[PDB]
Amino acid sequence: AMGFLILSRREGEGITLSLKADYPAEELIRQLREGGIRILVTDIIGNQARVGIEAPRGVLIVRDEL
Amino acid sequence: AMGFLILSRREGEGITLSLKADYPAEELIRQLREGGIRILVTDIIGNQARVGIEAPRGVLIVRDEL
Repeated sequence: AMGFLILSRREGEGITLSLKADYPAEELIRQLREGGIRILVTDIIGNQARVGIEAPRGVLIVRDEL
Repeated sequence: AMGFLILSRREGEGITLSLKADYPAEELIRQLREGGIRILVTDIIGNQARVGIEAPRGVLIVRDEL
């Protein structure tokens, strides 16, 4: 969609996607209907996988470490 | 959340997440607020990364090949 993030992940490491409290309801739905959420494996380097996530601004992307 | 899928992905290979037409609006929002979407790198084997996706039933998970 709009926002962009690439992060390295190893085995057992993960990401959680959620909705922002501040944005309204119906507009996130429509975004997610128009622009989907795109997940991409860009490179694999050794024990590290680099994962791209492209999602609308209303979506919060959070590494599981937190 | 509820649904579960693990798929192998190599460099440049990706996945698109969207909302199902058939499910209503407000209940998917709440799911995505209660159960988020969980993305996990389970194993890295060579040129292949295995990616787990855990999401509510209202979310459609689609390999980019299609």
